Amino acid sequence: GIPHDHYEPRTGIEKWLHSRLPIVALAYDTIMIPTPRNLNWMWIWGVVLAFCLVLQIVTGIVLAMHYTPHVDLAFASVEHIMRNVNGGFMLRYLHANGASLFFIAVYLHIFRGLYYGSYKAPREVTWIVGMLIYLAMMATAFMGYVLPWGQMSFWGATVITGLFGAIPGIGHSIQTWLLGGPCVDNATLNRFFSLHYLLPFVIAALVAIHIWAFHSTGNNNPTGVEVRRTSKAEAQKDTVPFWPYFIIKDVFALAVVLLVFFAIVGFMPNYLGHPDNYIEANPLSTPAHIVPEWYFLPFYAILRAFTADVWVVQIANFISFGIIDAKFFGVLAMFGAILVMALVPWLDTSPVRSGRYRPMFKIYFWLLAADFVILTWVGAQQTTFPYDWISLIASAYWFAYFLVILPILGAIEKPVAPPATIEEDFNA
Amino acid sequence: GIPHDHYEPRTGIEKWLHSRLPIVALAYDTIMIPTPRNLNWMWIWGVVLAFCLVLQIVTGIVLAMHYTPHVDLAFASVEHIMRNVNGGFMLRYLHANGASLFFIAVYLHIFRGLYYGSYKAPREVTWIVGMLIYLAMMATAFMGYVLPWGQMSFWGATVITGLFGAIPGIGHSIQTWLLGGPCVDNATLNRFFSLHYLLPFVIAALVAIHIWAFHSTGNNNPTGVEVRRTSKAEAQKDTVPFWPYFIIKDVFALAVVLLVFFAIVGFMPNYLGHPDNYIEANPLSTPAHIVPEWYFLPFYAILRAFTADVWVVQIANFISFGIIDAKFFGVLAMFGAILVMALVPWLDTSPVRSGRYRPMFKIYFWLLAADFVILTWVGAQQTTFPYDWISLIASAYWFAYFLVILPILGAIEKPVAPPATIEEDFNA
Amino acid sequence: GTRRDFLYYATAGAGAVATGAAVWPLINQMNPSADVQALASIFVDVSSVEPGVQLTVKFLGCPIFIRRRTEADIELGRSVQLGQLVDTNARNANIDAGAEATDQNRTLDEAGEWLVMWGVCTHLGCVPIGGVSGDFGGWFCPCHGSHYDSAGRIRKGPAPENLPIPLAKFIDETTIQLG
Amino acid sequence: GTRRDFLYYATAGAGAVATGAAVWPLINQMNPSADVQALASIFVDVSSVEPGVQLTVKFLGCPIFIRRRTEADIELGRSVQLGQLVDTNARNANIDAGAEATDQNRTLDEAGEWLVMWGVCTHLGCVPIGGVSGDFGGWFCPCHGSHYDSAGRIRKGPAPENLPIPLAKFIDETTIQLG
Amino acid sequence: AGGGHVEDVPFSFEGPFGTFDQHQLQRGLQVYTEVCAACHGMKFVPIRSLSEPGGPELPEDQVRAYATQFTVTDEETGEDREGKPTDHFPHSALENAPDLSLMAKARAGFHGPMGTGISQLFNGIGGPEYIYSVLTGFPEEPPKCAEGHEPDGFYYNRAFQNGSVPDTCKDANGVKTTAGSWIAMPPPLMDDLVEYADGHDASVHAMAEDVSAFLMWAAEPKLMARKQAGFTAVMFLTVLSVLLYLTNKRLWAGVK
Amino acid sequence: AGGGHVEDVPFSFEGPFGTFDQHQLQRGLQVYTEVCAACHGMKFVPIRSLSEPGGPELPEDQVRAYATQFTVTDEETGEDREGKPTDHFPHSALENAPDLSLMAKARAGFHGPMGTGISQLFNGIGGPEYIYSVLTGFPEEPPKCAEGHEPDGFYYNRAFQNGSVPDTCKDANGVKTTAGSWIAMPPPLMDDLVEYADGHDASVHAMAEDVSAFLMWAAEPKLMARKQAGFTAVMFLTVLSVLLYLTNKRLWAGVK
Ligand code: HEM
Ligand code: HEM
Ligand code: HEM
Ligand code: HEM
Ligand SMILES: C/C=C(C)/C=C/C=C/[C@H](OC)[C@@H](C)[C@@H](OC)[C@@H](C)CCc1oc2c(O)c(OC)cc(OC)c2c(=O)c1C
Ligand SMILES: C/C=C(C)/C=C/C=C/[C@H](OC)[C@@H](C)[C@@H](OC)[C@@H](C)CCc1oc2c(O)c(OC)cc(OC)c2c(=O)c1C
Ligand SMILES: CCCCCC(=O)OC[C@H](COP(=O)([O-])OCCN)OC(=O)CCCCC
Ligand SMILES: CCCCCCCCO[C@@H]1O[C@H](CO)[C@@H](O)[C@H](O)[C@H]1O
Ligand SMILES: CCCCCCCCO[C@@H]1O[C@H](CO)[C@@H](O)[C@H](O)[C@H]1O
Ligand code: FES
Ligand code: FES
Ligand SMILES: [Sr+2]
Repeated sequence: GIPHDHYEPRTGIEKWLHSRLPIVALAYDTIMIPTPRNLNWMWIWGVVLAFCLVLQIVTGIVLAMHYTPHVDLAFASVEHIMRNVNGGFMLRYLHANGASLFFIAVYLHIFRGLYYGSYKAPREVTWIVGMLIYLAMMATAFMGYVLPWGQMSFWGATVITGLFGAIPGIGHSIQTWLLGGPCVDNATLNRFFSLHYLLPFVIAALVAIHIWAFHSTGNNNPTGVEVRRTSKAEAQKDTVPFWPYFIIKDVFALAVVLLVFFAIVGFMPNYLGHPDNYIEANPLSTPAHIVPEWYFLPFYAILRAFTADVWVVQIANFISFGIIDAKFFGVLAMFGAILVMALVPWLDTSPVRSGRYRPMFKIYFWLLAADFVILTWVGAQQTTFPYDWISLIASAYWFAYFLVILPILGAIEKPVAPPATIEEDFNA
Repeated sequence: GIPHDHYEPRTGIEKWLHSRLPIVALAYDTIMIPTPRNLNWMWIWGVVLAFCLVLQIVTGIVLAMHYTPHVDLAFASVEHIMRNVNGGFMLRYLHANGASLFFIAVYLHIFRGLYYGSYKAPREVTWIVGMLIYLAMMATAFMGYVLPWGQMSFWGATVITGLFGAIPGIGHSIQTWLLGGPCVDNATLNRFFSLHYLLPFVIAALVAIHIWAFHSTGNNNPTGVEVRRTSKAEAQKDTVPFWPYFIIKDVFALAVVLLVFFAIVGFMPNYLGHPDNYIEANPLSTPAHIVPEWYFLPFYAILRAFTADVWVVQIANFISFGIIDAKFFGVLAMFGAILVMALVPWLDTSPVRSGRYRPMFKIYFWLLAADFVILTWVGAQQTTFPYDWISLIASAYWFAYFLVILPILGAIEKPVAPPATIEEDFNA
Repeated sequence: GTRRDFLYYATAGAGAVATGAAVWPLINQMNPSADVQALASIFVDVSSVEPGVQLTVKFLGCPIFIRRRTEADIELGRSVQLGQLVDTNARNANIDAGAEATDQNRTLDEAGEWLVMWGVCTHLGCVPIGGVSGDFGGWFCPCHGSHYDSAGRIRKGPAPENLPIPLAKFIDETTIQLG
Repeated sequence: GTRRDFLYYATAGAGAVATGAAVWPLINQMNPSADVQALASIFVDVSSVEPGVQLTVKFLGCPIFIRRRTEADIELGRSVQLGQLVDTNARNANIDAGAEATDQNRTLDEAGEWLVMWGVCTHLGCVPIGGVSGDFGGWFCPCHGSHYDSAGRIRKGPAPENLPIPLAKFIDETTIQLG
Repeated sequence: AGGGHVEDVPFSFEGPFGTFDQHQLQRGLQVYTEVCAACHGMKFVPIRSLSEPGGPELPEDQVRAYATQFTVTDEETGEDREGKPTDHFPHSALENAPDLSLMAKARAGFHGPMGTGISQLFNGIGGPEYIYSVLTGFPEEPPKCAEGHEPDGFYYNRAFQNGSVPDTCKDANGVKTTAGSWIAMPPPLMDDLVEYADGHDASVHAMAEDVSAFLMWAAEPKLMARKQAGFTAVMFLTVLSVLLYLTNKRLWAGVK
Repeated sequence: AGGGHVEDVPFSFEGPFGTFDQHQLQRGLQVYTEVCAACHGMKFVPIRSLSEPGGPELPEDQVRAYATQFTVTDEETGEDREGKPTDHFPHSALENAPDLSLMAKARAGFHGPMGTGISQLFNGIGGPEYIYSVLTGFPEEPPKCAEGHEPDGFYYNRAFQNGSVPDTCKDANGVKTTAGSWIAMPPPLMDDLVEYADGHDASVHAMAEDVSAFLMWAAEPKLMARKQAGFTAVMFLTVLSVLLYLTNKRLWAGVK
């Protein structure tokens, strides 16, 4: 896509292979892509996510060599890993805390894109592929959390399969089909294990298209100004090759991220966990302090904010003749919050790519970022006053940002002029 | 790199998508590759193999939702599938017999290549990738057979992990590492399940490279004469586009293959199985009539043919100061039989591609095909006289074919003239 | 004419049917297996239950609450008027489907002492906490904050309906047959 | 000069060490876990074993054969000369590692009545069939056709060595301690 | 050891259109309960499956009454109780009596010729034939070579091939001369040992075939469903293959 | 329910360089065996782990003698026998006494502020502090609001938050007034209830801290190994990060 020099076989082994299968040529053109010179530290989270996916897979596969997906043995088999398997305690904590690191990385990755307009044309496909990866990660992470068969494991599985029971008409059928019976039991544990194994490979396939997508268009940069393509001379002044300049910066950033991550795993591996999952699943009692995994809290807070008392719920119930009650409304709101984020390329009507040059946009974006942290915090609180209102106000702003502010902003805002080229911004 | 027409976006959705991610362009240029007009019915086994990998994966994932990899529960959980799970009896038999269909297809696939010289230059990479897939299939099929935890399951796992114990010096360390203990127990069952799940995805990844390899060079044809590449005019007289002409022909052949396959599974699902695997694993006794899965029999016959009495074994032991005894010799011979087949592009010194025009080669090739059937048959017999000799003669010819006949044949044979072009052979 | 056009339809139509016949068993295998569908009934010993105690029992892989209600619980339940309930249906398998959610239609006996119901929150399936919990002297579901009253009727939160009452009847003075 | 050349070596060297430290625990987790390494000893009641009976017992997840040999078995074992054996080592943990495979050095007692050994074929680990099987009045392994004699010594087939004899000793008249 | 000869019984369930005889399976269940159950268990067969379609199909009230005769240890309680339909048949009461759940598939009665496997391709695996042959193959007199050498507690059986054999019954190479060998199972059947309600004959021949059919269903309860699926799948792919043949042929007409 | 106050005990194992005190773990094991074991089990702790490094590290002969006191039902034999080191501690003798294997990790003593989790980030989860607080938090007199309303068979504990509370101990919104609530565990400790061999003091304070440390080790036996790995990984990645910084810096010099 970008003008650049191509591969040429030099060794006799290379000349032989290149004339049969140009796999070395493909690795060369991939790793040597001209990348904008002016990428800042927010462009590292792609490599961090890639490492996480590899970390989870290899630690996951290893854990599966010692784990038993059976209700009488699942919890005991995890303690067998922790106590008896060579290094099992560390591999378990790496897989568990690795999921947390995985989700810290996506949220920074996503909000980076939302700020710099990395979802705007010609990058819609990259964004949509990203959203599919994100759904798979959550579904994958959900099923992983069920496997230890603790109290949070068992009752989270009941609730999350219950979401599908809220669908009118067919909901109860889908729920029984997912459950394999009337209630969460052994049949559910066995199938979640198989699907927890499968989905990371589907994520890997999506990541390949994800990587293919932004290689076709080229990486965005903080200015939103595209690389000049009229000649190799000025394309090279806007860019440097990905390897070595940006490989090493990413590997460096990764080493710092992993330095912190291994300190957590080594010295506070349970901080981001829920203590109640060290209690064996008891199907006859729900813990009083049940709370989702922290990376689920914003969407959990959104779902439970919409009770029967909420005015908009009562309108929905009336207009829908009772079909959309508080139960189904909250499920729609939760999945709807994810859907509107997927539709953001067609809701943001501004032609300016980078939010750096959009004065009004900056205000509402940082409110959304603050809102996301707030949503995480209220998710762990009780549903009493004032948290019930904080979650309604927070939920309201999330939908308003994508559905109201962004369409309106693109037809009112007066943006500042961006630089002429990437080179100008880099030298500055 | 055959001359052909390229993709052009037509729909508005295609113009939109093609400028962001040219996945439709890639599928078009892939599915419309000009393929030689004169392919015969021996070119279908590639598509059958592709179907099998998909069949095994989807039936595997489904079976994995109800199977428990634990020695106290594995066998019972398989009977639960057979008796209680909706359609479980059919999904189990499809997965088991599907492995047999998978291996029938590779052997026809391999011998097709061996006859028509599909391994000769420029197709070396395709052949080696095929060989890697073949090794992965055997390792995958081996671990699958262990999962039911029948008598054949348990003792096959003991024997096949024992192969690695025969390596001097490091053999016992590797064996203990594979076993997870001194002998075959639960730790082994748990890890074979994880690896049985993983490897089919590696095969799928290898198959993608496998497909990439022969798309770069173009398919071989029965004449061994390459497609004319000097112009589109004469490339089209030698070829027709893969879709529809060869898609439909493959789907047709597949429908006929699956018709037969489903008759076996429906009406004689246990014919290709061993009845002793319906007996629970007994670690204190080996069945008298233990026999490998039919697709392993030729290599099993080779390994056990080399006893302490065999003259060539006694030479190896003397020259190697006892390092290479009958035990290790049989393992080298077994893996060596596979290795010499991988090296056949560099041992066949004849410049004529297709064996159709090699009069002497035909004789020795069909002896190898007969030898392969013979090797399969003796594998199921006792080790008493005369079967012990039949397996020595059969084993001897396998190595002679690759190491003696084929090098010699390429410097002695007087080949027949092939056709001038693919078009000439097709019209005839 | 349309003679060779029909073949390409008939071929594709047969392929679609063949695919559908193959996809359905891949879906239907996840539906309840024969051991699960072989639903079974149970008997609960009740001689040890004093007023104010809730017994929680497993039935078909889910909790069933058998509470011997106190005098206060019964009085509160009968004092609620129909128009004050979120869900006015009794949700009671033992009587008519259209029965009203009066406290009388929520118990097995006429005296209203024995409240038998599924201990499964009608929102998303968590198990509400009893012992006179919540804001209506009944049960509190800690998962998203549903409050049930002393008859198990939904009063507050996301849950749409009253806790369902299974088929249950006293076989003798001290034994209830569930299902 | 050579100041930035040493860094690129030191950096790569540090990366290599860090990688090795990460790969080893992924390999070592498949080695025997602490429950497996906690090897344990056992005791076998033997008062019920008449001559001509083989008792097969599980020990460390593998079979151990305890055969009370008959008169014929003992006579046959002592009649074999050393030069007729495939493997001339006793393979006996209870005595010197270099001891010869005489029938006397293959039994726990001097009378040679009690043959205790691992019932694990030395070829590829199958369990040989006893009851005076094979061509040498001993055991026959059905997996690839190894024949053992009345003292468990390999005589024919692919198996390279005599069946190993574990640490074993009579604790009293009727009890053997294995390990 | 080796393979051997089995009596080729014509079972109703054999052939692509073969199906179980409902009354025969019920008779076989009666034989199993009154004779075999004393020693043999069926730990993988759920008792409730006697009601399922494609088997004995007993009314669900009868099966509930039938389950009562078994004393089952409740898992939670740990105390004994009456059996339910949801319980499996008990384990073998006799420690060395093998489980019969899958016996009709874990034994092959047809072998060869010369280990080519053509016999099984046409006659089936032959598990119920083998079972039948064992129940039938108890002769009143042993082979002449063991007139004074029978092991105590064992019995000569014509079809059993994995048993021990006296030294006087082996040839110069140690291979056994007798068609069969000595089995630890005493002859279980005898003329009119079972009183069938409908007056069906209860000769050793009939009972051996009846109980062999019952043990085949217990091993492959979904046998009839499997064949129905085979017919359906075969008819689908036959039509599809024909349609795909005409499509492929009519396409290449404009090429050759 | 909610969170509450725990006594901030200074345990040796706290802090990045914290490690178990071997003698303290031995005292805690003595307390568990002589007091807690009457009701509580530890079904996930192998008895053999008392010898493993990073714990009490008792000689293997002492551990073998210790295992003897338990009567275990052998799985194959089914008959009772003496315990081995390879057996786990028994299940809880008292049906409603929870298993203590993972108690020190399944409870959080530090909460908030306002559910932000900053307290746990600096003070840890606080499980052994919670256990200590429960063993310490049994007052002789209950709160004034329940002088004549104590449930029979229950006992007031300052730190226990999940127990029932009398109606007279709730505010106008039904929230409990008392710092804690009523627990079903009777006060297990009392001054000098255990006689330590080395003469160490056995006050309720000392025994509560000692047994809390033992229950922390039983939950996290590999605590010391985990930190060693953390240090190693951190030193590796510190060196690697520095080297990667200089490499990245010296590279971009020929660009900017
Ligand atoms: C496992 C999960 C993911 C992986 C491994 C991954 C990987 C990457 C990588 C390596 C890059 C290039 C470097 C960078 O910009 O950080 C990138 C860019 C990007 N990703 Fe992701 N990503 C993941 C998830 C997502 C998600 C969830 C979204 C959005 C919902 C997303 C949207 C984007 C966008 C918009 C870009 C910028 C592309 C450009 O600049 O042209 N990604 N991703
Ligand atoms: C994106 C990739 C993955 C994510 C986000 C993920 C997430 C998780 C999480 C959060 C848990 C719970 C851990 C705990 O409760 O302490 C878990 C458990 C588990 N996962 Fe994964 N996982 C991934 C990939 C895999 C893969 C590929 C496997 C392959 C076998 C696997 C196998 C397991 C097993 C066996 C467990 C139970 C053991 C344990 O709890 O640590 N995981 N997973
Ligand atoms: C899962 C296993 C496999 C799959 C799915 C597969 C698939 C295919 C397909 C679809 C083709 C093109 C059509 C054809 O020529 O039949 C092909 C070609 C070929 N494959 Fe495979 N194959 C597999 C295994 C193997 C193995 C085991 C070998 C050799 C040891 C091999 C070597 C070849 C060769 C030599 C060709 C001919 C390429 C050409 O004509 O240029 N493949 N394969
Ligand atoms: C190339 C791909 C595969 C091959 C050749 C293969 C082969 C086999 C074979 C021969 C068996 C023994 C079946 C029997 O004894 O009746 C088996 C068992 C099994 N396999 Fe696979 N398999 C493949 C892929 C998979 C995958 C991807 C999964 C899981 C996602 C899977 C899951 C299972 C399970 C659960 C069993 C035990 C149930 C049974 O025995 O039918 N397989 N496999
Ligand atoms: C076979 C595979 C299946 C059926 C996969 C289904 C996947 C569904 C969604 O992922 C795509 C889902 C995970 C995702 O919804 C968008 C999350 C944000 C759901 C958030 C979530 O979590 C909870 C949780 O974790 C709990 O644990 C202790 C308990 C919970 O109740 C209190 C919840 C809960 O109330 C909610 C709303
Ligand atoms: C974690 C994964 C691991 C360690 C995978 C290892 C894979 C090794 C090879 O695959 C690449 C191996 C399967 C392949 O050797 C080339 C086969 C031809 C092995 C043939 C084979 O089969 C047997 C078998 O099936 C049995 O069952 C009843 C019993 C057996 O004894 C009698 C054998 C046997 O004696 C041999 C040689
Ligand atoms: C284990 C079998 C391996 C066969 C491999 C192969 O390529 O077959 C060689 C011949 C091809 O026939 P031809 O081009 O010599 O032309 C002469 C054709 N009559 O193929 C056939 O004879 C096709 C059917 C073979 C099935 C066993
Ligand atoms: C393409 C058409 C192939 C038809 C193959 C039919 C194979 C029928 O096979 C028969 O199946 C019966 C059903 O159990 C077995 O009882 C018989 O032993 C077996 O011969
Ligand atoms: C980038 C480096 C981050 C270092 C994080 C160190 C966090 C130490 O955390 C401490 O760990 C102790 C032992 O695990 C716990 O006992 C303490 O409660 C906890 O505060
Ligand atoms: S699950 Fe019971 S209230 Fe949400
Ligand atoms: S395993 Fe005993 S002979 Fe090969
Ligand atoms: Sr502290």
